[PDB]
Amino acid sequence: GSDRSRFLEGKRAVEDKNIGPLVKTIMTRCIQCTRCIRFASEIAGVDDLGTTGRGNDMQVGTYIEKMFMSELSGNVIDICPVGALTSKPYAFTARPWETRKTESIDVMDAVGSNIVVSTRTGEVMRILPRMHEDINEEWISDKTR
Amino acid sequence: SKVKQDMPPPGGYGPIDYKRNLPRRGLSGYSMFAVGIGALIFGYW
Amino acid sequence: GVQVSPSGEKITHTGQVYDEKDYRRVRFVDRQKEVNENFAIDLIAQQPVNEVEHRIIACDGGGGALGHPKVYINLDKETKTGTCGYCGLQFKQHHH
Amino acid sequence: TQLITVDEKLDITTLTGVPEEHIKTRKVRIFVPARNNMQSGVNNTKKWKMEFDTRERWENPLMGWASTADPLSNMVLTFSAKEDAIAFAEKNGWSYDVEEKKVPKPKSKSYGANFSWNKRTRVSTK
Amino acid sequence: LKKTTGLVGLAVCDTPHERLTILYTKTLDILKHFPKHAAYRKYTEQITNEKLDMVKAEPDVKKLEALLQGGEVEEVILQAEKELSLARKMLKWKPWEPLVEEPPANQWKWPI
Amino acid sequence: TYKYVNKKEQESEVDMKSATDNAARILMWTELIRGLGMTLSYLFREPATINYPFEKGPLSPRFRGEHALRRYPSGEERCIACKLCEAICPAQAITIEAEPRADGSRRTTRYDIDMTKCIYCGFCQEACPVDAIVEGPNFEFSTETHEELLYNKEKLLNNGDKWEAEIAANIQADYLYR
Amino acid sequence: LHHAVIPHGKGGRSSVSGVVATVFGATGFLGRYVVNHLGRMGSQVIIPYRCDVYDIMHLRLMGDLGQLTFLEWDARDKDSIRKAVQHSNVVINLIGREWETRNFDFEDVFVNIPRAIAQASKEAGVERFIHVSHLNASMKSSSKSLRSKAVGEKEVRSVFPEAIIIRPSDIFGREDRFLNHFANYRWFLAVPLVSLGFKTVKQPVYVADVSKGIVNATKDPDAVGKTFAFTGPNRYLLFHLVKYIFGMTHRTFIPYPLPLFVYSWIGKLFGLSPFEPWTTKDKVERIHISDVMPTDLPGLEDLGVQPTPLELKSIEVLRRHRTYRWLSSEIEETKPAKTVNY
Amino acid sequence: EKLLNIQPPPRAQWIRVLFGEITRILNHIMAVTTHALDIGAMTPFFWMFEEREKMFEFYERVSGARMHAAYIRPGGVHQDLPLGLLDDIYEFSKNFSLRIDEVEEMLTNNRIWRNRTVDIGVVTAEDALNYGFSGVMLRGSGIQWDLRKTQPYDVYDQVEFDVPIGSRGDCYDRYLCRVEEMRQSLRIIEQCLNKMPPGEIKVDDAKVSPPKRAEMKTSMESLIHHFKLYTEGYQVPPGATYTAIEAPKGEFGVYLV
Amino acid sequence: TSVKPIFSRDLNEAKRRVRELYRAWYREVPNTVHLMQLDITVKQGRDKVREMFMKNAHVTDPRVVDLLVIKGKMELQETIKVWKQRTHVMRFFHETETPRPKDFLSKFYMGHDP
Amino acid sequence: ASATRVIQKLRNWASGQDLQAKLQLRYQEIAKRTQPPPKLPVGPSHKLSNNYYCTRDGRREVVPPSIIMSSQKALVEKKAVTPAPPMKRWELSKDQPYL
Amino acid sequence: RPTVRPRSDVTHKQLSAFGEYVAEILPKYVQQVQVSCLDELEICIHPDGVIPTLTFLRDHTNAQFKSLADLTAVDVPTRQNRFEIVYNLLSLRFNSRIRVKTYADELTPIDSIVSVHIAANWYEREVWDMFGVFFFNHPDLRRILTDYGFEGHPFRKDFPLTGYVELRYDDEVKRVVAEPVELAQEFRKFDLNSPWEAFPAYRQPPE
Ligand SMILES: NC(=O)C1=CN([C@@H]2O[C@H](COP(=O)(O)OP(=O)(O)OC[C@H]3O[C@@H](n4cnc5c(N)ncnc54)[C@H](OP(=O)(O)O)[C@@H]3O)[C@@H](O)[C@H]2O)C=CC1
Ligand code: SF4
Ligand code: SF4
Ligand code: SF4
Ligand code: SF4
Ligand SMILES: [K+]
Ligand SMILES: [Zn+2]
Repeated sequence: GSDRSRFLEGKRAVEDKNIGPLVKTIMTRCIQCTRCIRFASEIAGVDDLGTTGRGNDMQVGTYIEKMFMSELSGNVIDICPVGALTSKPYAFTARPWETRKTESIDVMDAVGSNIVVSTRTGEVMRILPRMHEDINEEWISDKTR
Repeated sequence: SKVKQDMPPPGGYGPIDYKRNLPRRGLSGYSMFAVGIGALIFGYW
Repeated sequence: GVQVSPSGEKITHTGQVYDEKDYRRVRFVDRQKEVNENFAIDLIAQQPVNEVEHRIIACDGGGGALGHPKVYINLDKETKTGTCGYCGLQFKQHHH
Repeated sequence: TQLITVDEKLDITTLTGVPEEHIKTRKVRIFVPARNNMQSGVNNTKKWKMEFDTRERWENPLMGWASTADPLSNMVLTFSAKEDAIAFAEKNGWSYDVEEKKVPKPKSKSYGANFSWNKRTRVSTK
Repeated sequence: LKKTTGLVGLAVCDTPHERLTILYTKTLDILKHFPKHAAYRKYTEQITNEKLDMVKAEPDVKKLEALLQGGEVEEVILQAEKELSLARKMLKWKPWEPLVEEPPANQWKWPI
Repeated sequence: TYKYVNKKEQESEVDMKSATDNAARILMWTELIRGLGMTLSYLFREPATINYPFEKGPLSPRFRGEHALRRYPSGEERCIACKLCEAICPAQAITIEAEPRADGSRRTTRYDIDMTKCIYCGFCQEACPVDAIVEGPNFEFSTETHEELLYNKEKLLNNGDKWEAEIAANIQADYLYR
Repeated sequence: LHHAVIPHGKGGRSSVSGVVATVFGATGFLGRYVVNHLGRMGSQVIIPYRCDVYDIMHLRLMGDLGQLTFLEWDARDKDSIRKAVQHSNVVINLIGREWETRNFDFEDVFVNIPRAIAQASKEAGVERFIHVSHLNASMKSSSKSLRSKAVGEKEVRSVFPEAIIIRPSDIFGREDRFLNHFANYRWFLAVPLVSLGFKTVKQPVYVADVSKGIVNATKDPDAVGKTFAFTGPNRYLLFHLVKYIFGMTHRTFIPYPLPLFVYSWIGKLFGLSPFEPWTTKDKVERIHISDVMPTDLPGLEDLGVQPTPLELKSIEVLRRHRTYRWLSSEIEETKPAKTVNY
Repeated sequence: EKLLNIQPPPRAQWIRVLFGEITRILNHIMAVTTHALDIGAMTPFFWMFEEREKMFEFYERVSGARMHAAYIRPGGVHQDLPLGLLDDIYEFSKNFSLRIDEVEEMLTNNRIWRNRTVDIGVVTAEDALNYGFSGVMLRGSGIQWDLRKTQPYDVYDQVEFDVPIGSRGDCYDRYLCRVEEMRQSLRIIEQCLNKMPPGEIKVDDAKVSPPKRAEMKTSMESLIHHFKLYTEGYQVPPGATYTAIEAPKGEFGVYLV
Repeated sequence: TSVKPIFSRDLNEAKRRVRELYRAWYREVPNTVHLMQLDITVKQGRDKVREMFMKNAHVTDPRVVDLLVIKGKMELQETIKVWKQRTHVMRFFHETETPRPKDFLSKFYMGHDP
Repeated sequence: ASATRVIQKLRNWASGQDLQAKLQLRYQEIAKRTQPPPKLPVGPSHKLSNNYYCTRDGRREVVPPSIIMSSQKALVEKKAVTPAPPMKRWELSKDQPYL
Repeated sequence: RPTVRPRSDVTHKQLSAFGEYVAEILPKYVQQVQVSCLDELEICIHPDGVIPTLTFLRDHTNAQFKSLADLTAVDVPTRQNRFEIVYNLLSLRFNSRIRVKTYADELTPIDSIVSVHIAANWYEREVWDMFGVFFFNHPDLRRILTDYGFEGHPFRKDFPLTGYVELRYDDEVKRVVAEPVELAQEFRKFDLNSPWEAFPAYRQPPE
């Protein structure tokens, strides 16, 4: 991108949702990329997310007060490029430059999915998925996350 | 609101001496030797 | 508001008090454990809610560049006031 | 006249000055680091990292900081090739575990599958 | 006629035309022992021949220094005798030979 | 261009008057008497010494002193636990452990600055996006133990509450340059 | 165990060993070595002091960033003792004097203060109490200090029934009052020994050995009420010991038989001093009291400490007292003293 | 900057030259006065250290610190000058040559100082070149070399000054060279004060220099670049350079890879 | 296979250089103990020299043996001068630190270290 | 500045130079400590138009160094050259040669 | 463009011509000649030709580089010869700078150039002290910057930032003693690498 902004107007703002105790939604910073919608339709297959409205007012989420709680539901936190869908337990605790990454495997599931444990100062801060095309591809489940 | 910034005066700053400046003073050698010899002769007498 | 542990020492705004059997109170023996009396959570709880007219309100910290980055808060929910993320200021749409 | 035959394994651990504990009782890991799943960029892959096994990081009694006892904790070493990393580990005398590079599989991508006539790939939302 | 060179440790060195002449002729005579295909021989013969030509052309010290552009004429003399020493050392060596050994493939690759 | 510092142009020959002048310079110690006069003039000048604890040395509003954590005029802490001051800290002197507060705001639980490790460079105060961490004008905070210079969040907030009447005025006088 | 007392961390000087300990004689001579070992292994050391902060300045290092907490105390202030011992797993008692002052005598120093410290430790519920008595401080001894240490040993046993009681011999080391005392005998004409230094057997013990024994006692699963005898590996006659000391000093050696009656008179004359006395009657009595054979008591060997011999760790003490002529002499220039068995 | 292929703005370059000559005066004051202190005279040390205190006050006004003023940066200059700084620099520099004259009169013609420094530590020009001195010993031995004249970097190519040249290669000639370099630094300071240009303070590239704080708090790209420059920093394209600057003590070089 | 030597063609003259260095250290130990006021004896220092040679005595590469000889000569040179102090020459003995035990029971009782 | 005329005359004569003109204590000629607020200018590339970053991206103008010869890539009458033209001799200063 | 440096293609061409000159004068040793876009000439040679290359550049008439500016080493521990020894040379006569590179490993020394430049004495002492690169025929080659009893070469990539030992005063032995290092803070490494490439001009071909 460029190094400056020519935007001299007021920015839009979108009211937040209450999608669950795992995914915190600050939807003001969503860029309307429909990645969560495509994931929840194809991989998770719940068909609960979508776009309501038109134009600059187009919003992502559920039209109703819906509790989006399935297994494999932190992967929207993974695939959301902006911080619109963040992890509620991993709320404000660490930063990626802080976190040391150890590549390990998963228990409490006999799939044995590959994960990365993000620790910091001798304390486990986050569990991210790894990439193994023969076990878990790019994502993990909610219990292991 | 015009641009305000640390700038020199429009005519520029004044002259600044930078060369070595020594006063170049003192009596001549003949005068100092003469007054020393005169003090010597007066004291001897 | 500062509180006092049953051990006796004060409790900080992030409550971290040493236990009864914790040895790390000799560092306070013959000295003091200083706690900032002005708890920011209480100080921002006692701030009034700003009544504004528009659906979207812009927040600084109170100065053009002395405040925080200028954000926008959407006051569409009538049930709850919109709080700016940097300060703790709350805004409510004056819908009358 | 200037070439001699040496059939050793190029051991320099007596010259490196490392204590024998951090030579013998140490396990290095050779690996292409995994892609950070929070981002789609892949530039942090494609270089072979050598790291050490993590030791104890305990809590400082005074301040609560993370205290450590081993010096080879932040010892990320970068290599352009797996064989180069193996040779460096063997030369310094560390036991190594090397794991293969996990390239993503090439995938068939077609935009027209989202509007299929009979297959299940037809989406319900753009 | 020159009183000082201005550089400490550099002597005044009167009659510099004869000294430059004998240094350049010695450099040429020792360059005659190099192989004909030696690029060092070819280039050093060019340099020494043109400097000897201008030292024969110009009889005045100041104008000769202006033509040579190697600082003072005593600096030129010192450079000439150092070139003679290099010619002897490069006769002892044999730098015109092919490359002794190819480097490894990633030896000069940056960044890694 | 260039100039000589000790080279002389030609010579002034030998003359009886010049020889007598040089002889008087050597025998009568004229340059030594001149140096005596110079330091005598310095004796009769006025000294530049200030009475220290009563007359302090001059400073500037940009001065980097003791660290402090500031607050909004509402009383809310300015810091939002974003950690980029410790990211830019060239001495790794800051530790910014954090968690959501009871009201859900993004605040810090541990904000430690090791003043024995800090190099007093102001990178934290020029990196902070909300003007939370500042380097106020306090420099007379020398302690008798090493531990008292290991600041925590309570100490930094106390310094911010103590020096806010001066830090705010300095930032007011300075913020248009930065 | 409470979570902050778990011994996590390799080695020492930056780790936690869970040996939170209040050391009461830390400002003296054995106390500096005990505090050094505790701070080296990495431990919370509470030092109550009554001397100047300048006099405790040498203890301000050898601890890592708040692992050493200094606090004032008074020997007549039960509140000060209680606030010293109220956060401590282990209390180590090293209070002692070689003389009697106007305020504190031998009975108070070796009985009343250890009893008060043990009582406060018991009421605060500390886990271990190590108390340093003396070897051959049994009972009915010729000197008042040894009888007082025996009575205080009984009092500490009565109040704190599981107190470890460590009885070292005459401890030698740097800035001691045994080797330096015998080396400072050179400032007079001769060496006034009782019965020419014969029929008096000593086995001095090293400071590092005693401090290592104390640290191993405060970490040891055993020693929950036991009495240890900390002695050196070799027993020497007093004459041979003083002759070895003056041989290592390279000064001279002229002994002199002096009866104990007039030697106690001279000791009282020297002890009549408002400052720290050079010697006293109790000091010469403890000098001429022979050490007992440690038969059934455990010691450094089963506390895990190898007793370093005086012939090994003697040059680091007596090299000060040499002149310039003999300053650069090694161990082999002095023949070792004859070791008796008896 | 050479690795990044960017140039600081002209106002930043002129400020960098002005404070370069200020550092040169500071360093030559320190060198001459501490050399005289080691020889045995301390009054020039006290006088020129009062002057050095004034220049440290200039540093404390232009930045935070008196000494370790992290001010000159790859993005030109961190912050602009406060409004009275140029006038106060002029007021210092118009009186400064008198102080150099006082020290010059105290030391230069003094026969004790001459006996202590003349024909002491004589370095020939060829030996200085072979030993790689390269800073002040070259021009003390007579070698006409100064990086500000031969390989100019900032606006030194458009300031005017002279390079003092020794002729005996001894301590006295080096002392004279340092005093004359102080005088020429005063000359360059006058030229910089006259020709300070009205521009911006840092290179207007937000991917290298941090933006202004107002723009950071009001703009999205500015906040993103502020965040990334103060967490990760700018990526320098790969390559190696050797950059040499005529520091007051000599050729100060950085080999950056 | 086919490397360039630095001083020694094979292991024999490398061992010869090792013996020369050991002779020099063995001769220098008494002078070091006399000059620097060391607490140790002459026997202890020579045993320490033998211990260092033994802990380096498992390498069969002539270049590595030559480099060890060179570094030993440098250390011997700064011990011949008093560039090394009492602290520097007593750092070889590790008189302060407690050695970590070699048994699994002790290494299990304290620390999670192999 | 607050010195008598006799002391000023003594100082000037003893120093050999006029001291009241250039005395090293600052009294009133310095700037006021309280200054009016500034208004710093914006530099170039604040143009809001014709200001694409790809046209002023100096950081990505850097290219890898050009190989003149290589023992691998190349696998390999004319005049002798110099790294640069020889440096012209410095001119003596005209305001003060001091030679 | 006020934010981009000028190029000076004239001095780039001059340095290219001189690189051709040196490469054809010394084909026995020169392995690579490159000129950067910053107009700096680098000549990468075989380690056997350090003495002839440095002597030619010290006193050749057209190449008078009589002043040695810098002598350093760069540890790249992924190539076979892990040390790149770099000489930065200054020509006062022609007002130029050249860079000469050679390579070494832990067991392959390089001939010292003290006979060519005397500053190379201390510079090669520093290189040996910080990287363990031995230098043949060096007078009094020894440590110059490390502690007297220091073990290991700390500027290597595999050496830790904090080292292996630390010093403290011990009152029992009354000395300054060395212990294994135990940090109370544990220096936090930061992964400050963007997963997006910044310079497409340096994009390496895939393996
Ligand atoms: N040292 C030896 O040779 C032997 C010693 N012991 C015993 O071991 C113990 C420790 O030995 P050591 O180091 O030599 O003793 P010290 O002479 O060094 O004194 C020990 C400590 O006792 C403190 N102390 C003494 N009197 C009082 C008092 N009235 N009130 C408060 N504190 C007091 C001193 O504090 P301050 O400095 O403030 O006065 C000092 O810190 C003693 O009990 C001693 O009797 C046993 C056998 C041999
Ligand atoms: S993945 Fe994130 S940015 Fe994309 S549409 Fe969903 S919430 Fe918005
Ligand atoms: S970090 Fe990314 S998602 Fe978060 S506010 Fe900034 S640009 Fe938006
Ligand atoms: S002033 Fe600099 S060193 Fe100190 S805390 Fe701030 S960023 Fe860190
Ligand atoms: S002090 Fe400022 S920069 Fe540091 S974490 Fe808080 S808000 Fe961020
Ligand atoms: K996300
Ligand atoms: Zn706000």
